[PDB]
Amino acid sequence: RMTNTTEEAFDEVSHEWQALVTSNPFDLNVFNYLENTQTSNFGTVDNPLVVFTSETPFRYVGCTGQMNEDDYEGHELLFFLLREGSLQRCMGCGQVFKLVRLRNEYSPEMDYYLSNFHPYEMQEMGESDTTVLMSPYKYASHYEYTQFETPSNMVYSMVNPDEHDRLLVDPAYRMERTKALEEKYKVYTSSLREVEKQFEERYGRAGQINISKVTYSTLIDVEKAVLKMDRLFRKVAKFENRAFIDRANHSRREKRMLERAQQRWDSNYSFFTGSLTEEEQKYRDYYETELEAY
Amino acid sequence: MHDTFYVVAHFHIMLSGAAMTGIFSGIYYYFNALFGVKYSRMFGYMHLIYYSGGQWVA
Amino acid sequence: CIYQAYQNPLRHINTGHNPNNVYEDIVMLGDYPVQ
Amino acid sequence: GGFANFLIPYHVGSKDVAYPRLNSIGFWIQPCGYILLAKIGFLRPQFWRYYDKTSFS
Amino acid sequence: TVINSEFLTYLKSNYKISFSASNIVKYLSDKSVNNSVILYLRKNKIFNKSRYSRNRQTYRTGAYWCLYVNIIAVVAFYFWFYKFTMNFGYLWWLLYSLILS
Amino acid sequence: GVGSQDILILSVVFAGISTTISFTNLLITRRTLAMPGLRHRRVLMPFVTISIFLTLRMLATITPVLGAAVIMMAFDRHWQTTFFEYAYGGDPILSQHLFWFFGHPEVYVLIIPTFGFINMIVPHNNTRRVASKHHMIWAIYVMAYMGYLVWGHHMYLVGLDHRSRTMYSTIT
Amino acid sequence: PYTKKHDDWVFDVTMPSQNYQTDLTVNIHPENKKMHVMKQVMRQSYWDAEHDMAHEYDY
Amino acid sequence: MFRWLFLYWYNSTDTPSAIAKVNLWSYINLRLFKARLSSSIAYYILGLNNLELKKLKIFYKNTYFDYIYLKSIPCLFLIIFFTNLYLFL
Amino acid sequence: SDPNDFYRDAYRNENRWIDQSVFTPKTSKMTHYDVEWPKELASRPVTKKFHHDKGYKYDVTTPYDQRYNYVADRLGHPEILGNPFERLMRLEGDIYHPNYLDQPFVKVPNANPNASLNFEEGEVLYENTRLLEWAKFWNYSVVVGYLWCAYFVPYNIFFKTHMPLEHAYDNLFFPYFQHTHFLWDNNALHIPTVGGVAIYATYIALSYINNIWKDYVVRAQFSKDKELLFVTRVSPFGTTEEEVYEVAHLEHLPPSVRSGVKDLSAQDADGLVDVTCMSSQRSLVFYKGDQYWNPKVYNDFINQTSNLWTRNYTGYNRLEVQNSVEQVKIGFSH
Amino acid sequence: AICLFAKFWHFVFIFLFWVFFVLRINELGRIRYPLLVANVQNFIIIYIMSWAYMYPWLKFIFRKYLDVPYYWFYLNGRELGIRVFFTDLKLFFYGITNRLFDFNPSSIKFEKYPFYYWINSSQLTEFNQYRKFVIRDSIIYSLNNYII
Amino acid sequence: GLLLGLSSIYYLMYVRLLPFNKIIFAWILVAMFLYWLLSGFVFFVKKYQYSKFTAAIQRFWKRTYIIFWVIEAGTFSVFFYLTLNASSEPVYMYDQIKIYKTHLFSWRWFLIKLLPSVSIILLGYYLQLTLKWNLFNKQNTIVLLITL
Amino acid sequence: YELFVDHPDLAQWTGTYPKVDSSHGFPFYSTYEMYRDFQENTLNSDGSFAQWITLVCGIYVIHVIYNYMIPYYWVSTPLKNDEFTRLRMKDYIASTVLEEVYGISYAEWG
Amino acid sequence: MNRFFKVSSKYQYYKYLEQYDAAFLRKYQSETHWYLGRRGAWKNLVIKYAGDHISLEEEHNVKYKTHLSFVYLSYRLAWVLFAYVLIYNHFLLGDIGKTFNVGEWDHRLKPSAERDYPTRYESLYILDRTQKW
Amino acid sequence: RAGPYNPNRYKDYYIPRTLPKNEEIVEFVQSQHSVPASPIRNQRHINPVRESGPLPSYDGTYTMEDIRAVFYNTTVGRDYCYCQMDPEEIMRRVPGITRKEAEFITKLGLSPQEQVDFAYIAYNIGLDIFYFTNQMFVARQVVTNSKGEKVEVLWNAQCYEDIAQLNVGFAPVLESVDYHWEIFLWA
Ligand SMILES: [Cu+2]
Ligand SMILES: [Mg+2]
Ligand SMILES: [Zn+2]
Ligand SMILES: [Zn+2]
Repeated sequence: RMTNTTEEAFDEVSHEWQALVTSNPFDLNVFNYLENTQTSNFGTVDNPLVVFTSETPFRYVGCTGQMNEDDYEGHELLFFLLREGSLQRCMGCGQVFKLVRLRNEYSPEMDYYLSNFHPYEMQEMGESDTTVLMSPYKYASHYEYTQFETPSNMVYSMVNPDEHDRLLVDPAYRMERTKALEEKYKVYTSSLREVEKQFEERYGRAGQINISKVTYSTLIDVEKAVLKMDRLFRKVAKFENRAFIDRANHSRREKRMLERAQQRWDSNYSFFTGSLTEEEQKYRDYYETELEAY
Repeated sequence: MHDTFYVVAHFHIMLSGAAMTGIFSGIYYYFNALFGVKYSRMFGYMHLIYYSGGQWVA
Repeated sequence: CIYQAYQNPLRHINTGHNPNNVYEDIVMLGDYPVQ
Repeated sequence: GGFANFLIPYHVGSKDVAYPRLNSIGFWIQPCGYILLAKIGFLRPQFWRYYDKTSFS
Repeated sequence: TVINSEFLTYLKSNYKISFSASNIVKYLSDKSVNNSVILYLRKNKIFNKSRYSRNRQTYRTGAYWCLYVNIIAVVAFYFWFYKFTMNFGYLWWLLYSLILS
Repeated sequence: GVGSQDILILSVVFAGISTTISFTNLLITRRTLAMPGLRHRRVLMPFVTISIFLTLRMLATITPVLGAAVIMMAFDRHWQTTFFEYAYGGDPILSQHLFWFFGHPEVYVLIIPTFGFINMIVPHNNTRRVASKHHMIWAIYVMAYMGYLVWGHHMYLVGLDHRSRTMYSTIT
Repeated sequence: PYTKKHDDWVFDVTMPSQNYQTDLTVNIHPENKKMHVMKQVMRQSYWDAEHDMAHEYDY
Repeated sequence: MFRWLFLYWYNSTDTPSAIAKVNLWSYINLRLFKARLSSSIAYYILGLNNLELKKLKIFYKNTYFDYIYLKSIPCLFLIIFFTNLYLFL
Repeated sequence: SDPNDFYRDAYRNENRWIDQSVFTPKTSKMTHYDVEWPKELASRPVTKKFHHDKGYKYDVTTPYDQRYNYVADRLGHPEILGNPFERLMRLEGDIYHPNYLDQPFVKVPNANPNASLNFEEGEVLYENTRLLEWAKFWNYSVVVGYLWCAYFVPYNIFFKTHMPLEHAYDNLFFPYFQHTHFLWDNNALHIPTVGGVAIYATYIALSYINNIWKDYVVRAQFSKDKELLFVTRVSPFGTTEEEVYEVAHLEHLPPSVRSGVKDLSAQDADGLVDVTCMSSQRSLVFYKGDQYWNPKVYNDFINQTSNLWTRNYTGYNRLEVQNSVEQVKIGFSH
Repeated sequence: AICLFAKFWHFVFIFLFWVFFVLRINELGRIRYPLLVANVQNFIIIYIMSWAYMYPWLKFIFRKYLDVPYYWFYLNGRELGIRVFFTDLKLFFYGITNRLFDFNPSSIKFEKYPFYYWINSSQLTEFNQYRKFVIRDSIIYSLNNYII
Repeated sequence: GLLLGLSSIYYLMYVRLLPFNKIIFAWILVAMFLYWLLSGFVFFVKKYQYSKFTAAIQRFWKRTYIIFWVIEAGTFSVFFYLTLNASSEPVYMYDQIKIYKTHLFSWRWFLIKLLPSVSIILLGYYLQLTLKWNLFNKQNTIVLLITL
Repeated sequence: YELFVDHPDLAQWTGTYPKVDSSHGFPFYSTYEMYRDFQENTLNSDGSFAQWITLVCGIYVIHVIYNYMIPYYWVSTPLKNDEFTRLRMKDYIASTVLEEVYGISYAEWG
Repeated sequence: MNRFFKVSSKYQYYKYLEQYDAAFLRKYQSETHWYLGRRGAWKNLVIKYAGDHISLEEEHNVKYKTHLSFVYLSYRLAWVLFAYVLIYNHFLLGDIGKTFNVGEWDHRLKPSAERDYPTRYESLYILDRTQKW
Repeated sequence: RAGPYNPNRYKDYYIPRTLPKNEEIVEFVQSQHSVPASPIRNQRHINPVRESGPLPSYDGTYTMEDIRAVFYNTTVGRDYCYCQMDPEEIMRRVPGITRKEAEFITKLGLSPQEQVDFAYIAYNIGLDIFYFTNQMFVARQVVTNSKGEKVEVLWNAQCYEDIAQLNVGFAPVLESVDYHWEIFLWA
């Protein structure tokens, strides 16, 4: 349901994905939902109401005064065309609003107003599996439901446009870049782990876990069961995909398995003690040399 | 008086008078943005005079 | 675009999209890019 | 047509209309009804005039 | 990954951790990192400053469809309700213009 | 006879289609394309625009009924379904009631925008706040809601049940 | 967009530009204003179609 | 992962500018999945030296149905007694 | 973690003058972004012919001869050159617009086969002739069924009787009557609608049958160098259609759901195995059986298609997880 | 009939949408989840429109419930809604149990005689049939004479 | 397809003895309208093919579909409302048969008649679940069956 | 507060104003515009006149509903037992609405 | 860890597959990247570039755009018809008989209509049709 | 007419063209945990001050009662009022007002009470009484924030909820001459 951006996003999907992945203010300002914007404080001389605009000289704005609990609006709706450059005080409200010209960069100035924009919603992003839930009781409540799963193993990296073209036409360059990015991600993860260890050493743990002994025992058992089930599933998958994984000795293994099962399922019933089953016995017979080591 | 000249007058004065007068008012109220030039005072006054009188006269 | 070449032919596969008298398709009517 | 198209972009503060193609379609389509409803008084299935001796033709 | 003790000591002497790392990746594990896919995204100049995409400025197809609907409606209504068909012969100049076009 | 009646019916059908198109184009923007601050507080918008939205909703209400009535009238005119013949079940009162259900709301929606235009014109000329903006908006909405119950007012002489006539007169 | 300033604070027509606030020997006579040049209103702009035809042209 | 939004913005080492230093942004650091409120009542009062965030939690909502059955006995008995009295009277 | 206490030490009204001090951190220098990024930006070429209203001074044109020449694929793409019929039709396609072909940063792939490629044929790897007969039978059956159930029955049922079918009156509670075709649709919009529907349905049926039958492999022959395998599949008209595939393109891989391996068609001994030519994202469905394949070359074809179906698809065991990936050595060279 | 004609037109529109989607998908070679969901929704809407002939079936229960006057008006004075629901649940359970594990009424019947079910009025029928059923009885007798 | 369509058109024209000039005019107008609608849809598809699929675009398309369905369903709702409280003659003497004219169609054939639409819906659901795991060529059979 | 923290959209549909205490200085994670129309068009709010007129009309409508249609839907076919009595009861239930008769009590005024 | 064994083709560009783990390739050419794995996306870039320009709004299919002859004929016919309709409805409503012709078609079951005559060739022939049922 | 131009046909450098070194990444991560990060914007008022300056005193140079005497004497004639007052008196009325400003105030044409009120307002709010009221900025003001910076605020023109009626201009004029076809050209 999440689009494969490396093959799809060109300009608009590119901007939307970049916003959803990096939260750049202008990028966020590119895709802010028209339904609601983060509410800021009243515009003072020392604390101007910061109205951001993505590198646009002017922007229309209305002045409603100081909103009250009794009435959603404080003053009459007076609209003004605020221009970039200096603070403007709506006279009826005395409201000092300051225009901010957002430039596409990664400067600390952008980090200054990073909290002034509500995060973009991930519900509407990506492909949907249902047109619209035609329930009048859920008309304006819940977003569209999906039948497929959304992968969460994605790590996105920006690319220079022309360079991206070079990735699209040169598979070898794509492979080399992917390997380098994986190495960089591994290095960053190791650095984060080291930083966390150093912070713990210099500060100590935030506290102890407020958990019950029964829950702790259940968690330990669950971890053990997860490991056992993973091992069993791995063995089952290895047995099932025997033909394609190895092809040379596949004939010998298949013949040995058939011969062994012939004298185990015919002319003799098989009493199985423990969790060993017929499939498990056949798998052990197939890769007999494999299990002899580990 | 059902279905008579009284009903005809009621309908006309409610529609031809009020609605068209308000339409003309909004036209004059937003003459600049729609046309780009200032209105003509004398002819506009003449229109507002003759149109308002004609509705009552009819 | 009569007597004034506003459009460029090299970027247009089918010249003649607008009524004009100063244009002619690079791909001639008897032309055929072959392999 | 006039008031909504002129003001909704300004008063509601929205970029163009919700369906600009539909707005243009309606703007270009009103003339058909305008003409049709205005020709009924002069056009009738009984085309011949009262003095037109339709018997000859 | 593997990190050398000499580099670790040099970094510790050069930088002392005074704040924690807010990145969620700090909580990641090595197997989870090994189960990750790298993605690419072209970065270029931005032109459409709206949540919706940029739209064209002309629909000649829409205009023509509206005109054709109007003409068809007029003709059909004349031929059905008034049972009349247009005598296109009178407008000889208009017919000549249409033919020449 | 065949002629002006059929032509008018077809024109009414076309007008209904065009009105549906216009209403969709208008209402879709107000629900979706509203600015960051004008999402729900309709009191902020100008009176003319508020009247426009309310009349658009009102038109979206009665347009399907008008279209169905026109279709039924056309079927009676051209297929003889006896949808108005008192002989075998039909009744002209049904057609009159349908037309009136389209009738009074049409005039009410038509006269609504002019009030908003006058209210917008007056405030700028006098450089003063409106008298009661919320009260006027609520009154316009209530008048629109009430217009859907004055159907029998224009057909008082049709001879409906005395209870229906009394209810219609009281609502009027 | 237009960016030409054409009007500013103008005095010395009916109110002298000098400072005679506390000048008992000076009296201002607003009825004796000297004639000035009539400033006609800004005539509506005429489109330079050619350039506009180039500005609105589409390739 | 944060509980008080202020602390979330206290000293952020994972700013996008910082993220620009490596150009590798995993989906695990999505802002919409970063922090959320605790859905409990929270009032900021004027403390003796600085504002203090008092936490009002009206009713705990982990009740086992048995407890619901524990309290319902008196009301049911009163209802039965009232019905029997109104029948006898 | 007493949050109130944190606030009592976090936002003090005294330090307001220094509270909102946006400071560029004095972090460690990164040569990639602090050195290389500036100089590369500093070397930006400039031009003096920017579009007056729309251009930019740094908007320099990229030479096509400087664009990365296509080396990704060793086979031509005639879609770039189009088809003469289209030229004869003067059709406006998106793969023949020269501007759309004028890629600014890259060089378009060659529309003709690469000069290195030799078009000589080699030896047949697999063959299945009766597949043509089976496909012809299936297509003929489909066509005959469509004609019968769609035309022959409708022709008689609508134009050769006056009594409707029992299916016509089972749902309607109306008095019985007869039907005739001479008093219906006087303004005959139904005629053009029926004609268009029939034409489009026949075209869609033909195209869908061709697409369905176009994935199987009917005849195969590896080239002399086995680089370009020439394969004849089923054509839309029931004939054969010849194409070529690059050796590196084909592969056989585990399905995306590892649990679906047991439910795979190739799991059977007489099944089907799909070779996926990744270059064109095409599929050749060979019959997984020994009789159809040629003994001489099969192993090589097996060695050329089995690359991803390794132990990694099953995972790493306890003793194997230690060697899952290449170790990253950092800091041992400073 | 008008409703059915409208349903036919809507079905035509939905079929045209489906055909256009199929043609575009064949042209493209890769399916779009939005297009698939839209086609599924259109098909669902058509299926919902399909069950329209059941107006008499829907009219029965609603008109039966609409005929009841107020209980406090004292015309019948019986209000047994929930009582009917519960008692009928129990009775239906008992009836299903009887139909499952008890003696089942036989359904075998004669199937090869001409007009064997055409029974005329007689002393075994009390002759209390429809007042105009004499013609039917005479026709049945004549047909029995023919088939004898 | 062209042969069959042309033959059908010619046969219908010959059967109806249609006037060629008026028929051609009507056909040209209808073709123009249909071609314009199809061209608009194709243009939208081509524009949305790449670098146009925003969440706003998806929401707008879903809203447009929903609005079209709601607008379509409106007239049928009015027709059903008129049909439920349908008019008739006086039941006292004029129209006595209305008490017995329930016109209730037995559901015993409704399920058998309606089964094809349910089968199509089920096939559509299966295809929607299968698209994430299947290939374009592998899913063609479902499309063909749905079309048939 | 719990509902608003959980599903803000529903809160907007409920017209509940943002209950999150924004005194911390950091803007809230999800702000929204309130739709107080339900809280306004009520007999205890600015829509007091509108709601009162609506309630009066509904009471007038409810009287028509309870005394004109449902009884007409009760008896439909000729009856053997007291058909005249049932019809008289049905008609008198509707033909004696006070609004049609109450004038005569104060008649000298007119 | 499973490493790629060998490559047998001639173009050395294919040798890039010899330095990547199979899973990596499966990561970069299958599952999510199956539709784009080991394929030079010339068509994707071409389609995006074509979609970016302001091309002719008239299109026929996803492969090819609308027919120029059809577009020109439709536009000319629409303009001429609109002009004729406007002129007639605004100026030529005085003597409709002079400006309008009477003609219509009747149901094939019904007898031929008296006004069901061929347009523009009335002074030469008379038409009749046999009914059917 | 300039020929067609494709902004996507030119290369742009919005990101570095090379990947960083592993040691450099490690050093950057180590440094990132060693120095405090720059704060994000907080919309909490630190120490609010009276925006229109100190409130009028009960008694003093200009009590609020004098202001209460202004609303009843408000008038807008068709000509300027030659009732110019002695600037020193205005300077006496408003301690801290620049004499020339009074000379500018006395040349405004308002009655002496209104002139004194305007002078007091300008002295309290620091309004620049020499800036012309134009379409771009209706008024200009100078202030000194809590950060101590001398900042300028351009009080711009507004509209009565009718943006279409608002004269959107970019010149210091009063006429509405420009008619931009696109209300939001940048969407
Ligand atoms: Cu009325
Ligand atoms: Mg009347
Ligand atoms: Zn204000
Ligand atoms: Zn919901």
